[PDB]
Amino acid sequence: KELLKGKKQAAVVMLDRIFSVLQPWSDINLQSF
Repeated sequence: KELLKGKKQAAVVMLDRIFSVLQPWSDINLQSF
């Protein structure tokens, strides 16, 4: 269950990372998203 919680934490850090990718608004940024 601890590995699942670590996977969830890595998932939400990855989601925050791709939200930081979409922080500047451009076509290349959304294509990379």
